[PDB]
Amino acid sequence: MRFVMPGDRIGSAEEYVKGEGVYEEGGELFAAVAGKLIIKDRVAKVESISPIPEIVKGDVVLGRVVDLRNSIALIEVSSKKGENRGPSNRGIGILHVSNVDEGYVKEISEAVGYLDILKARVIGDNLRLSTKEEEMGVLRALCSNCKTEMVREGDILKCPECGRVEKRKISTDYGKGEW
Amino acid sequence: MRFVMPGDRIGSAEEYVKGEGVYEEGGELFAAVAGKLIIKDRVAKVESISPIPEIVKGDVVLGRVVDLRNSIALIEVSSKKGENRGPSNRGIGILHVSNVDEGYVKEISEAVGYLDILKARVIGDNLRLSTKEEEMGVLRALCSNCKTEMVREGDILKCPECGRVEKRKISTDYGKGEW
Amino acid sequence: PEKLIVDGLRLDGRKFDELRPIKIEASVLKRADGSCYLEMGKNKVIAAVFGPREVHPEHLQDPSKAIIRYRYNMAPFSVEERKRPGPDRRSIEISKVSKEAFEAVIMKELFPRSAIDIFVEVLQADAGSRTACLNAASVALVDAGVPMKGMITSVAVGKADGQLVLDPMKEEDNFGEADMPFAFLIRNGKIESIALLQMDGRMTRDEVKQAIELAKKGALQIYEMQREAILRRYIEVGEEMDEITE
Amino acid sequence: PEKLIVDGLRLDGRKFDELRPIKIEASVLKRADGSCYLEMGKNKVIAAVFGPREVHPEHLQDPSKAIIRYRYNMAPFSVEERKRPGPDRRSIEISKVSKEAFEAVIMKELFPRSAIDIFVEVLQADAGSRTACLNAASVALVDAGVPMKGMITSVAVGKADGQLVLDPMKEEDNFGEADMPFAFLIRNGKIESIALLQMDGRMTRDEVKQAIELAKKGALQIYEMQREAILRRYIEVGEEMDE
Amino acid sequence: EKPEKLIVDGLRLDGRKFDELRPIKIEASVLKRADGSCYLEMGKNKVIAAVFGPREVHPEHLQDPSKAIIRYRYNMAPFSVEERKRPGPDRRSIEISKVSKEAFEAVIMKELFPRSAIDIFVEVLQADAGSRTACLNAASVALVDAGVPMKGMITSVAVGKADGQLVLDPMKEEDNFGEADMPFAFLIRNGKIESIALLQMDGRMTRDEVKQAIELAKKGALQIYEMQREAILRRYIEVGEEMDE
Amino acid sequence: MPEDILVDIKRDYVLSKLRDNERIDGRGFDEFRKVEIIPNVIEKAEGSALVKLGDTQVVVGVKMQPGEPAPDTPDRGVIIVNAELVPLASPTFEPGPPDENSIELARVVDRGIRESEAVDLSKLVIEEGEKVWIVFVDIHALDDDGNLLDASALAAIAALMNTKVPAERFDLGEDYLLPVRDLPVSVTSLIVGNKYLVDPSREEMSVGDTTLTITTDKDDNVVAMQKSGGYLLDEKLFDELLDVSINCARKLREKFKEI
Amino acid sequence: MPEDILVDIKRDYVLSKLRDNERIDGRGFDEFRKVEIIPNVIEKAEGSALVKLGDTQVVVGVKMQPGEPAPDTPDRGVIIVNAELVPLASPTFEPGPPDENSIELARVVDRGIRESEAVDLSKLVIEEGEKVWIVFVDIHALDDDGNLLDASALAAIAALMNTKVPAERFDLGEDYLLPVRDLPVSVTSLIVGNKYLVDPSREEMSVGDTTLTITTDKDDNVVAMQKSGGYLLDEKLFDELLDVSINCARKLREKFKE
Amino acid sequence: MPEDILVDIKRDYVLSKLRDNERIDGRGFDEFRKVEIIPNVIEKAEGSALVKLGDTQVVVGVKMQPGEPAPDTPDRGVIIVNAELVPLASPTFEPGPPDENSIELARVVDRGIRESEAVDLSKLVIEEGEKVWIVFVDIHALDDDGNLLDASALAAIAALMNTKVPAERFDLGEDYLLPVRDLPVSVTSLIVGNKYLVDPSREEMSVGDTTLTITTDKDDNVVAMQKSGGYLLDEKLFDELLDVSINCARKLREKFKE
RNA sequence: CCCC
RNA sequence: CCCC
RNA sequence: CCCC
Ligand SMILES: [Zn+2]
Ligand SMILES: [Zn+2]
Repeated sequence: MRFVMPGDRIGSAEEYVKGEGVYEEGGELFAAVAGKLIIKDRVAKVESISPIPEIVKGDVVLGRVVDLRNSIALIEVSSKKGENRGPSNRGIGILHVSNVDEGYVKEISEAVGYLDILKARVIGDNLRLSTKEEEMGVLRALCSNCKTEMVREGDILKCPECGRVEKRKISTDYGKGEW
Repeated sequence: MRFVMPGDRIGSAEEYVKGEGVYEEGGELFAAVAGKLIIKDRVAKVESISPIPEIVKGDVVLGRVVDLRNSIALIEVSSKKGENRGPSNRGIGILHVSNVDEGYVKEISEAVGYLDILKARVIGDNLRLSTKEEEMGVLRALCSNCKTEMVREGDILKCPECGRVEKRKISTDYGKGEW
Repeated sequence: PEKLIVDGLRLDGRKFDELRPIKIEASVLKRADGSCYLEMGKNKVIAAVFGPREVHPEHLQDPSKAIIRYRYNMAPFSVEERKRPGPDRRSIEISKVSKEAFEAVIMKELFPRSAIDIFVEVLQADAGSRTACLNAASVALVDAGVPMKGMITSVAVGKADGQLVLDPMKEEDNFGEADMPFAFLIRNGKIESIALLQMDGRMTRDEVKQAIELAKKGALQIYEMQREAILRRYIEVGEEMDEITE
Repeated sequence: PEKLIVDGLRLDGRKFDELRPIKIEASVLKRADGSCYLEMGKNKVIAAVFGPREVHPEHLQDPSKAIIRYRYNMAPFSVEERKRPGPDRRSIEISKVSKEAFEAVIMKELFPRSAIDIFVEVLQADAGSRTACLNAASVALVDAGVPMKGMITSVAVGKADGQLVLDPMKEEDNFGEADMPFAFLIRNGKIESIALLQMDGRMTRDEVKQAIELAKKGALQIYEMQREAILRRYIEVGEEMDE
Repeated sequence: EKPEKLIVDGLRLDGRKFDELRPIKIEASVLKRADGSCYLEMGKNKVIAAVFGPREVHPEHLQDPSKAIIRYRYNMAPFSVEERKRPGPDRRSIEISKVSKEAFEAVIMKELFPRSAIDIFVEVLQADAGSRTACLNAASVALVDAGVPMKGMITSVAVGKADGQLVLDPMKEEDNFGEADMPFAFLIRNGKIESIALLQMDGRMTRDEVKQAIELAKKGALQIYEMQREAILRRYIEVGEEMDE
Repeated sequence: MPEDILVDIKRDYVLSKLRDNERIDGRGFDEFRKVEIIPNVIEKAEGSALVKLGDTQVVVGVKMQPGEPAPDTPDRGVIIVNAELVPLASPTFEPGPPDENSIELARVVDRGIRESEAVDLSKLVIEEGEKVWIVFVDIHALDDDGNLLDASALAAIAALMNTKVPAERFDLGEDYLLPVRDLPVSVTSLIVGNKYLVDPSREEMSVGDTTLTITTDKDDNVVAMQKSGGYLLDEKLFDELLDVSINCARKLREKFKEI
Repeated sequence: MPEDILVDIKRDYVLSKLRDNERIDGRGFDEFRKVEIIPNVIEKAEGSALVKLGDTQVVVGVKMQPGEPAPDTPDRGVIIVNAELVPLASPTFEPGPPDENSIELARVVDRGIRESEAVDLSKLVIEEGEKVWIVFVDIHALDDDGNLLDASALAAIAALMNTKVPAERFDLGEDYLLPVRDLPVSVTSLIVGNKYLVDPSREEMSVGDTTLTITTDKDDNVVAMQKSGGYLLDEKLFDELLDVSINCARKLREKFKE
Repeated sequence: MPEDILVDIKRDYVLSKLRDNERIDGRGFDEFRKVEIIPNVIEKAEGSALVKLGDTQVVVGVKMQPGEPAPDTPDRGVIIVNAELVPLASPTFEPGPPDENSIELARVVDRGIRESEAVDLSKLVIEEGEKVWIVFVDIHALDDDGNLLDASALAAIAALMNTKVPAERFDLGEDYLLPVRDLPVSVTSLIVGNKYLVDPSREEMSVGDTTLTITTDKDDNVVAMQKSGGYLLDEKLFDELLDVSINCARKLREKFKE
């Protein structure tokens, strides 16, 4: 039975190499979390019976645009796709214009609006983001005028109530309510 | 009787053009406030029985200076000459060195001060301010050291308590209590 | 306590569909942006509106729309046996529902990161003051020229001796079978939708539906007085404009 | 009330070193990061853990590690004479002390500028609730997967008619001559450090060193029941996946 | 129980004359942790005052760009009065604290420390007539001991009214059955009363009596002040004696 | 605030299905979730009930004890409903005195109980002048997954219905069961635009806090109603949801026979 | 501090006016604004009154009811004075529990009443050391244009002078007027420098919260005074203001000749 | 943070000396600093006592008065024990009570008194089931240089011993010395690594609020203990520290009775 | 508590 | 207060 | 309440 409680002794340090779920103290390795201890190539990890997600290069991510400076959208990265448990390393990340789309884009405000909710892939550390893929994009936007939720029509977004129209970098999953 | 109450039907949105005091909905136009319905040139508006001023270009405004940079002076705008009502669009307008006295100036320090009270003219939105006018400028300044209200002395300001004199872009209404 | 209706009349002599005497005066306070004094039966209420004004804590603002606060409060002397100052369960609650009445109707979109503060104090209270406070507050907001889809009007229906009666009085709340405060949105001189709706009591599903009917007829009468209050206010500001010229 | 020990078995029949009937269940709450329902004799408890969550509005956040909050609330119906909802002094008190336990054990250095929040309700209270509450919260902590050094397990050693007892019941508290809540860090199947220590009654030097010993018995006993429960939970996440 | 008599044979229930202060003691710099402190007995009153600052200020929305902010909490420990009193703020203490603050607001040179808070805590260990005056006297000593720049000192006494005569620095029985209680506090600049900083009153007093009391007060103020000067001299000697160890 | 983001999206999805005439779990718009009603959860307490409504679960316990009547109303027992939506019953609860939502929740449960005359207040009197019974109903959320209100009115009336008066031990006689003569039930609905969702769940609430609650007695009388949230209620909609709700209330009452 | 850019200017004006020895409205330096004293405005109250002091408005309501006397004084019975400065008047009025001002205001008013011995407590005694009348004075500001204090004081006495005891209601005998033996009045001046302004505007109040308040009885005896705000008071100037205030109080008192 | 910076360096120092098995003041690891107990510092107070302990100092005053016992015991009087860690004693300390630490120190101290049965609540029985002597005991910290806790325990047992029951003033008989049986004494030690300390000092506290506290009665029984802070207590230490404590509590009880 |  |  |  590979099962371990936090505090269970996995072994000595020189013996095994500390991995996820494991801590050392006095040269011994220990299980920090309950779960299935696994060992491979001298590396001892513990699959947690309740993992705390960590965001990393590669991941998909949900966020809100909290502040648009120039050439730069600051997104508030909230959830890491595929895990419901709120991540440990969430907070601000950066959506730089180069990454906003594969084409060429100027004036980032024409892709990503204040308070937009979006869907992005993490391409660098410090939560740096990419929107270039088709999947990635703005998931929901409010009318920049009357603050009503914008409905997707075509390649552009329209406000029903007010009829206005705004151009954005639009995830396929816009309005779907999924990501 | 031109008097209307909020909720009163004015006409079809096809017919007239929403002006100040009217909202559109369901294809109709309605009074948003109480007051005098006026329709000049297809355009319907209501004159509020208690208007809420809004700062635009051309408006003479008053404010305190909350932060100095090098090229720019940040002024917390607060009131619009004409009404006593707080304006809806209140906040931080901007004072650029060039817009000050129709003549060279190295630093806005030379013109404005921290916690100074100003009397500007709106040059553009986001409250882009000017003070080139004789009417415009500082209305009440505190001594850099000692911090007592300084009294005007011809073309310069000096505090009584301390004696130190400072030079700023002075409004012809400085000290008058008016503006 | 014997009977509340006898020979078709209530203890104060009104018929089942008759309002209590109402007085409404707008623009009564000098420091508020809008206000209204209001008498309804033996109710004496005064409303003040403030705003749109800046809002702190900077966290409690809404990036996109105005926030709305509404404090309803009874002055110690307003009741028959002095009332401690300060909130109670009943006040937290009334303040809540009464706010939400107005959240529905004020055009908060127009004033982002702002507050519109409504204060309402009952000076002398009889039955139906929540009702009185709502009406006074509406007049106040219009007088402050804060934008609204329409008017809020409010009347309560009750039940005595198995009869539905409009605008219940004190003996009728205390010894009746139902107490049901409404408030309607008014647009085009017509009732459009319900803005406030509470009931306590025992009514048949039929009586509920019949009650909404009585409340409406009454609410339209009250709305005509609210209008007249502002109509006066309007005549008066123009009259003052004509005085400066004099 | 006349006498606590007759024949050498307490008023409810237990030994001197016999725990009461315990019952422990992980993951009882949908909207929580970890949870645990447990009972110790007549105590009915439930702990919930939320976190690591962003800590607000701001400023109270520690930049190098994580902060631990712990609110111990007894519900009105939990006691004989209906308590009045709101923090007793006893409450603010028990909360500081219970929170201090987990500060020793949680690995907060792993989660800077964050909160790990612990709330525990007592639905039914008996002698020992404070001790049932820690055990519960400890299970919720593991359930929630917050990295720890080991487990926290807690027992009350009392003393009746001159003799020590394990997990005192009411009457023994109301007419006993001691009441001493422990709580140990269990690491590697064994008791290591003391995490929580509170005595108040009359006890000799030599009674106290004994009592410590009587306690770390109840503890390995309970710890095992705690393992059994986090194991049952283990099978379940495992069954839900395997589906 | 009430003396009913108060003034007798020209002398009061404790034997003082109409213009004689009760015995005053005044130690400077007794607290080690505060920036400046002062123990001070006044008749049966025993009070202690600490001072802290100028220092940084949270929230900071409460901080003032151009000058320091001042805070003063006047606090009567439970065992200080006759019938043990609930700890913490009553409306009387809140009022006293507002007015006591304002006295020093007049004198402290707030402008030297923008964005800061000088804070003053005054603790009543044992209560008796005019303790708000003990406290005020004690704070000014603490202020000075703390070296907070000031326009001049602050000193205070109450004038009472017993059996028709104005009395100085009233004691309990004459404050409870007397006909008036009137605390003053003065700015003392250049060894002379110069301004009034604090002025309250209550009871029936004639116009002519008010002005008389003001004279009566100042005379007490100057007498007290002298003791304050001496309290500080002692300090002056100590910090010197420390160097010089 | 980052919590808001997960919810705004869930909102978009709930509104998507609504647009296609569906609820995200396949329920009818007039359909409650699975109701469990377990009495006697709390020994020491005189009455108690655990209720499960979907994944939302609540306890209520009833404690009674002798006390002084109201000076204006003697001859009547006293019932005092209170609720705690504690930290742990939600990621979004902060500790302290009842917020305004913890308050209206209790005032509603109390309203139904009182306006229906559910308990016979008169038979709770001990000494006509200043000794009378004091019924404490205390609601305590444990798991909040939408519609704690209906769950609470349901457990409340369930707990009272398993209440034993603690006569002896107060020296007032022998222990009997409390005379419950009615069965308040409340049906709450999430109004959205011009449609309604009877018995909303936490997920559905993402749409907004805009509800209607109707409470009835055992004879299908309307006994308490409460619109709540910032919205305009359509009269046609109100009229139609009146009938659906009274009806729903009949079915929940049927779960109280329990054979 | 955004609501005080406008204030700071008005302060200048008031000040540039004072320098010319002039108030913003033409008043003399000892001239109260117009005054209205309306009694009986709240019927379901035992006594009540509404005072207008310029555009300043305050209403006071009185309520009486049986109670236990002070443990100390088993004779006479009690007067409690409370004040709500609720957000109704002034945006600077925040909601909630008493602020130092609502308190100071109540305590000052309470004082002038208490100390002037204007209401015979020993009168409203029911059962020696058992049952006694408790008199609640509740002050409720409406429109604040300066001097809420003086107005409340004016209103509180008018309220009390028009109070009927609730005897019948309490099976205690027929109802009767509350015995009022005095007439406390109080005059608040705004001290600015070495000059005073009697009965300040809210506008004038822009200069600073620095005042002196003097309160006299029937016979011109000073019965309560209060310096407030952080300023230093010139004894020279206090001496005039005393004389001026006892005077002002007198003129004010001959308003109550209804 | 930002006082949290100066303290951190001091911390380095204290540890650096513990690395050398010596302290900052050359004190020994089982040694309290200068003690001093002054009874009768507050007259007008049935009891009082002031304890300086190094630079720490605290006053404690006992008050007494007629009252009702709790539903349970009709057979005895009662003892309440509150404290205040005013800002007098430190910058940090909150103004308004009761903060949590306040709550703590009070209770620890109440435990020892109530647990030593060091007062005969049976002898404070006015009349059974209705009236009994209610003994207040309020701790008021004056200066905080560390271990206000121990200080407060001492000062409270000094004060209670020197307490005169105000029987006369209340019409119950001739005043008497308060019947005090036992004499509880608390020893707080500060823990870091395997090493205990003193009687800790504020400078030593810089290391962290990780302490142990054991309270003994006259006969050397333990009547109360209290681990406290966020640390793991090695059982071996506790063992020693149980002995070392019991002995420190006797050196003090002599410093008590002279 | 409930109503006012 | 103290306990729970 | 007021007072201390
Ligand atoms: Zn739009
Ligand atoms: Zn200067």
